[PDB]
Order: sequence, then C-alpha cells, then structure tokens
Amino acid sequence: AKTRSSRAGLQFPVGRVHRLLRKGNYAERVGAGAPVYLAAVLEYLTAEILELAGNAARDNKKTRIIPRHLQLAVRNDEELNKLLGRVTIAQGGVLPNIQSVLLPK
Amino acid sequence: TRSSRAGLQFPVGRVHRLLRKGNYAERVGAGAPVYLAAVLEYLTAEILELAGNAARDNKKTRIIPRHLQLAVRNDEELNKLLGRVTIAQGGVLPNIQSVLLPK
Amino acid sequence: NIQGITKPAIRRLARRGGVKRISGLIYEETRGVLKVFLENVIRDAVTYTEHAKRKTVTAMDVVYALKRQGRTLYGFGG
Amino acid sequence: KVLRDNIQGITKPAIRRLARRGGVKRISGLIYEETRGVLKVFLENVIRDAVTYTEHAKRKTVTAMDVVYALKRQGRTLYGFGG
Amino acid sequence: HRYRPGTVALREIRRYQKSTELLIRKLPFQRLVREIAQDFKTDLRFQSSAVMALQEASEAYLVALFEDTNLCAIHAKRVTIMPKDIQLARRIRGERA
Amino acid sequence: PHRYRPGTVALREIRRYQKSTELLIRKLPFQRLVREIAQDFKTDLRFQSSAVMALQEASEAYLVALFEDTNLCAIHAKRVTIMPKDIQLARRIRGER
Amino acid sequence: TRKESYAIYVYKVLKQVHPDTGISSKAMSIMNSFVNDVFERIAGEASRLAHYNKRSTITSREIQTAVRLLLPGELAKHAVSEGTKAVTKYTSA
Amino acid sequence: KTRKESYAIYVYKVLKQVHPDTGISSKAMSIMNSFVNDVFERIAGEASRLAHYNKRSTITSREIQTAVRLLLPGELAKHAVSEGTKAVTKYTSAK
DNA sequence: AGGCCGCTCAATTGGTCGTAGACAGCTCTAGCACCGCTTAAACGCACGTACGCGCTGTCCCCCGCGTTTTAACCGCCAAGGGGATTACTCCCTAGTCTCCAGGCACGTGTCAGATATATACATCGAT
DNA sequence: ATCGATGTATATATCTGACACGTGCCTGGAGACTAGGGAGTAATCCCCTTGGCGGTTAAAACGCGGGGGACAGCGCGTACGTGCGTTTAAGCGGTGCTAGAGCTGTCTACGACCAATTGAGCGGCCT
Repeated sequence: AKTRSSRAGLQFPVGRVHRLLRKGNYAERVGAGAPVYLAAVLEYLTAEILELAGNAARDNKKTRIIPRHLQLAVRNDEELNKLLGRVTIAQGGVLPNIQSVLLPK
Repeated sequence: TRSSRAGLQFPVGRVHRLLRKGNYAERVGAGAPVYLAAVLEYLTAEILELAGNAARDNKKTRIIPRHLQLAVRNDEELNKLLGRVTIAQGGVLPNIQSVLLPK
Repeated sequence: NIQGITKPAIRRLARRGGVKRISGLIYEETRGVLKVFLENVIRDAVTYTEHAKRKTVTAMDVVYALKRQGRTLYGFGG
Repeated sequence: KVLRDNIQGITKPAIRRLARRGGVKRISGLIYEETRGVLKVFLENVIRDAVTYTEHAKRKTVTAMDVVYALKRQGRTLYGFGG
Repeated sequence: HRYRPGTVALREIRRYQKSTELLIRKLPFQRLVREIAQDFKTDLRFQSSAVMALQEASEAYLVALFEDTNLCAIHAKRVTIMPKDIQLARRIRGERA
Repeated sequence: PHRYRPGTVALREIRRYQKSTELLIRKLPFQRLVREIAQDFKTDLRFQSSAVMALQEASEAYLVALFEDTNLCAIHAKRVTIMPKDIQLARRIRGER
Repeated sequence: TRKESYAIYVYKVLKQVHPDTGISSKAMSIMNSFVNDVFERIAGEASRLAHYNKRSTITSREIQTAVRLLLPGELAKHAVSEGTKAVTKYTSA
Repeated sequence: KTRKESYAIYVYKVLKQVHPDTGISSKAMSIMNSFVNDVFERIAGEASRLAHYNKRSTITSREIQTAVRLLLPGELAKHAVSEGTKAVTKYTSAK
C-alpha cells in the first residue's frame, strides 16, 4: 500500500488532487486531510450517478451507456436534478411529458 | 506617494497590497493597481454625481440611501450592472400599470 | 408563530407591488413562501456561524448566506 | 465572402420541431419572427464574449473552450466539450 | 362621503411606493426568526442587525414576488391576484419544480 | 379518402420528437449565421468545428426551455395556441432584457 | 504532449458498480466535465471559508463545511459520512 | 480595539470634487463601501481566472483591461478603459 | 456628520537575484475551398373546421366605515455570557533530493448496435 | 358499432466503425529530512445581549351593507392543420492547399525580499 489512495481505500487519486489544490491558487497552504476527504466525496458522487445510469441503460435493453441514459438518470432523481439544475448535457434530449389539457377527451 | 504620480484620489498602495495578499496569482504586475484604482474611482464618481443630482432634485442637501436607489434604477447601464443587488432602505420606484389606472 | 404576519401587513406589501385587488386565499400562500425562504437563509447562516465556533449569529453570516443565493445586500458592513 | 440576412435559414419547420419537443400542440403564425429575434439576441450575447476570449490570447481562431467559458459566464454550463 | 372601491387602493399604492419604511411589525418577526432557528441549533443568540438584515431581505423578496404575481394576473385578463398566479410566477422563476 | 382529425398528428409528432435526441436545425445555415454574427466583432476569424457544435447545442436547449415556459403561460390564460405575448411574459418573468 | 483525465478511475468505479456494462466516449467526456465542475465548486467554497475566518490553511473541516453547504440533504449526509470514513482509514494506517 | 479599513475618506474627496456644497450620511457611505468592495472582488476574480486560463502566473494591466471589458456594459467599459489607460501612461511617464 | 487632534503602522525608496516570458524558427495538423451527385426536406396551394373572441346575465365575496380591544413601542434598570485581544510554544506543512512505477500515446482485433425491410398489432375515423 | 387506412414496435441479417486490451517509456508521485511560523491553548476585560417593570396609544380584529368583478353560456368567423405535388439545396465523398496553433532555445528585462524611514489614515471627541 504505497499510494495514498490504497491506504485510504479509494479509487480516485489522492496525489493528483493534492497537486491540483496546491497549484490552483486557493490558499497559501493545504492540509494533509483535504485531498483524501475530497477524493472520497468525488468518488461517491461518481458512483451514485453511474448506478442510476446503468439501471436506465438496462431498462432499454442496451449494454453501453450513452448521454441519453445519463440525462434520464439525472433528471429522474430529485436531488441530482436539484444539484445540476442549470447544466446542459449534449445529445441528452428532454424528459418525455405532456400536459393533461392537451390530451384527447 | 504613487497616487500623486497618477493623479488619483484612491490609494494605489492599498489596492496593490489587497491584490498581493488576496490569493489571485503568484505575482502581480507593476501597473495593475493603478489601472484598477482608476476604474474604481471613475465608477464611484459617476455614482456620486448621479446621486447628488437626485438629492438636489428632491430639495435636500445630503444624500440618503433613497437617492442612491433612485440614481441606480433610473440609469440603464448602472441598473443592468447592479441588477441583482438590494440597497437597504432604498424603496421602490413609483409606477402603476396602465390597466390599473382609474377611468 | 407564522400568524404574527397579519393580513394588513401582507396587504401593505402587496400595495407596494402595485396590486389593486386581492383574493381571500393569498395570505396562506404568502405565509408558506415566506416561511420557506426564511428556513433556507437561516439554515445557511447557522452553518456559517457554527463553522466559526461561535454561539451568536452576526450580520456578516446573513450577508454571506444571502450572497450565496444571488441576493447581494448592501448597507450592513459588506 | 460577404454574409447578409442568414437568419431566415432557420426555417419554419425547424421552429415547429423545436416547439414540438417542448410540448406545444398549436402554434400561432407570428411565433417565427419572435423566435428569430430571440435567437439573434442570444447568439450576439455569447459570440461577443467568445471573441473577447479569443482576442486576449493573441489567437486568430475561436476554439471550443472559449465558447464553454463564455457560457459559464452567463450561468449556462455545458457538459461534453471539455472541462 | 363613501368612496367607490378601487380609488382608495390606488391611494395606498401611491402612499407606499413613495416611502422606504418597514411594513412588518418587528417583535412578531423576531419571534418567528428565533422559532425557525431553534430547529437547527438550540440556544442561539442573535445580533439586532442580523434580524434587521433578515427583515430587509424578506420584505424585498415579497415585494418582487408580488410584482411578478400582479403581472401574471393581468396576463389572464383579471384584476384580482389568486394563488394560481403566485404558483405560475414561482414556477417560471425556477423556485418551485 | 382518409383524413386524420386535427390534433392527432400533432400529438404523434410531440411523442416522436420527445423520444429522440438529434439536433433539429440544419447545420450549414446555422454555421453561416454564426459567421455572419461574428463578422461584426473581429475581421478574418476562424472557427473550430466543435465550437459551432457547442453553439448549436446551447441554442437548441435554450429555445426548448423557452418554449416550455411559453406553453405554461398559454395554458394559464385558458388557451391552447401559443402567441407572442406568452413569450414576452415568460422572458419578462425570467428576468431577460 | 500529455493530457490529464479521469477516464481510468471512472472505468474502475463503473466496473465495481456494473461489472457487465460499458460506456461510450461521449458519456466519459460528460463524466470528466462533471468531476471538474464539482471539484471547482467545492474548492471555491473552501477557499472563501478560509478567507472569511482569516486562516492560511485549507483543512478537511473547510471541505466538510463546503460539502455541507453545497450538497442537498441526504446526498450531503452520505458524502460527509464517506469522507469521514476515508479520513479515519487513512489516519489509522 | 479593531482597526477596520474603509474607503470613507476617498469617497468624501470624490464627492467634494464633483459636488462641493453637498454632504452625505453614514448609511449612504456604508452602501458606497459595500459597492466598492463588490466591484473590486468581481474585477479581481475575473482577472485571476483569465490569467489561469492562459497559463500565465502574473496579473498585468492587460488582464485587468480584458476583465473590465468582460464585466462592464459597453459605454461604461469604454470610459473606464480610457480612464485606466490614461492613468497608467501618466504614471509611467512620471517618476 | 463635518472637522480636528495622535500617533503608529503600512506605504515609499533602493538594491540584488532569480526566472517568466518575449522573440525567433520550424514542423505539421486542421480549417477552407471546389467539384459532382442523390435525394431528403422545404415551398406553395386549397379546404374545412375547431378554437379564439366578444357579449350577456347572475351571484358572490371583496371593500369601506365605525367600534372595541390588545399588545407593540418606549423608557429605565440589572446582570452576566461570550466575543475580542494577548502571550507562549509546539507540531505541521513547505522545500529539497532521490528513485521508481503508474498512466498516456500508439496499435490492433472483433462485436454490439444502426439500416433495410416484411409484419402482427394499435389506433383513429366514416358510414 | 365492424371495418378500412395508416402508424408503430418487433425478428432478423449484416456490416461496420468504435470499444477495449497490450506494450513501451517518461514524467510525476512516494519516501526521508530539516527548519520556521501558523494556530491551538489558556487568561483577561468589558461590551452587548437577555430579561423584567409599567404607560399611552397605534394598530389589529370584528361586523355589516352594497356594488363591482369573476365566471358560465352562447354564437360566429377567422386562422391554423392536413395532405399533395414541385423546387431547392443540404449532406456525402473525395481532393488539394496553406494559414496558424504549437513546441523548442535563449536571453533580457521585470517582480519578489528585505532594511530603514515617514506621514496618511483610522480612532475618538466636538458642534
């Protein structure tokens, strides 16, 4: 367990995040626990989105994930939609809905 | 001082210190504080002269927040710049819609 | 309680907005929206206060919480 | 070559398809000019920032990251063209 | 004499678009603020200027919302504002989903 | 012969175009319009293809959102047909000059 | 030259989540943009929080409060728990 | 005690420069201080972001000028650029 | 709030050193332009019908005025919590050198999904 | 209300252009060490927040009578949707050319650090 990620039990790189924090002009100094905490949070969010995207892809009998599945996963979940409410996804489309008054009677 | 060389009223040294300490870049060029101070002084002079004109229009001798609000809202460019800003005790401009006006 | 926001106060707030005639069911809706807005801003302000290890909510905490939501406020030591 | 009055290249059926994606069931005949004006204003607002970013770098081609930064500037983030 | 309805309303419209005072009573607002804040952390103290800033922001927000609501009400060929107008304004602005 | 009553093909098109993800405007006219707009700012400019593609994506998303708001405004006034005043009200409430 | 990316880590996480699923190139571009955006937001809040209290260091406490400010309720709770668990594991070993 | 900093004296000087026989209250002065700080942070942040985009480690007057052009509206930006360039060249000429 | 007294701490001046970048050269990817061809999509026309719009009647529910009441605003007094400041020291991060392996560019095989298209099934509309 | 016209998701071949595995290697991350200063800790002071008392009186609550406005219903006529035939130019696939983004080398001028000095501006009281 030489790499810091293996020590912390993560998949994302602790060292790269540390380097970016240092050479990003955020503070004079960076502590030793900020990269680990931030890498854990980023990995959690990525896994959370990918789970829903994979479920949506499996719903349509497809093996690979395309931007449509990412759009559907983000816009069907309340808090993921709230986080990314002002974000545009290329080739994502729109969520299918129709207002009631326009439906035939 | 460096303010008299450029003929300014704002402090060049204070702006230089704020830019240096403010965590914006590794190094700060020599002419940045002068340019920035000149821009700030121009903007505040414009605001003040509009507010003073508004104050004299109301037959008063000193500027209150209402005068600043009126000056900002009546000027299109400054209203666009300070469009998401609320001035405390500033009130609103008097306007009633045409359909609401009495017949 | 939310009932301290009386009907005439809401009528005055509406009259500044130019509203001429008001339905009877506006007051509950206004109380609901005001309560939601206050909860959001106060939650942010208390977070800012608790980070600094203080027990008093200052004016700068409110200013920062408002600036966070794109509602910049001038006149309180900004 | 000189380009003039290319706004009409945004044809009526394109506007109707954009409206149908938005859920619109019935469209008036005066919508198309309004939409063209709105689009022209939006493009003029974005391209100015993009060209400013291009001119700062002493560069003669407008790249994708200039457009992405410009869109970020009006609070209109876009994913898929670089970060 | 007896005023025909709609002229007094314009009178307070003119009166209240001319001033800059606060329109909500101060003690009820302060009690409401403390009661709301009790849910996040108990035994909290407040500077007076903090409560004044909260009141200023709340009044500005409500006045702007009422302006948008009146605009919506005029759009539907009415004179009275209704809850549906508030809902439509808040939906277009992006607050309510 | 056979003729569908009005309003059916409109719903069919709505379903079809909400199902897909393609771009809805032709490419060459949009590229030509972008170059025409940019001529007014700096002379002899060159564009990467991905830049024009990003511009098209953003424009289409913006127009679709505006049309959704316009439909809401139209329904508010007890109509089915969208009109320019609906667009004006939506843009005014959203805060656009 | 060298261009940095998060493609390998995203692929590792995906293979942990769905072992029998692939991903396109465009979807991975969207993933890179999303990771960069969230990183920038959290780092900006941490910097502002450090500056407000007149401190020269960004610690994990600033990161925790930035996460608590940005993310919504259940998402923020789970993110805070994950970060604390990771820091505890790192410090213990 | 605490030694707070403010732009009260410079604002007062500018006011007496443009309006000799006029005063100003404390509330308006505090609003002015808030406005000055707001614009300073906006300009400085945009300039730092511009410098970071192009792989430069320094902030010169070129970055400040471009940030001013990006943030202010047309005629206001033109006048501000004119004033800043005039001040910069006057400072350079003098020593 | 405009003005004046006090002084102390941040702005001014000058010199040295290290390096960020301005400039010049050179290679090569990608943007621009032209040609022909096929057909997908835009244009124009005519008809019918369904929805936008004006008018009218009713009923209801908002507004204005007067009376009673209730609790907000004000002034004064008492007490203590906790915010701001100061001093000391210690341990945590920056900076340096060494060394090594994880990740990026180029190369390549093969397989999940986009077309073409015939078809059972859904759905709508006229007699 | 059966039935005819038209649209829709489905089964399958195929065929490909992109997804995923391999290998070389260089550039950045891991490991050990020192040295200084940021901040964690404890004490002290006093400012400002919380609490309570009583007064006058401004504003909220209640009730009633009356008219203005919201809403349902009716009828008409205009503007939009549908389908069909014709015209247009967009998209595809090549080719060739060259401007300009990009990398390498250097050497020059500019900004950071530091020591000493001073007067400009923040704090406090006045009219």
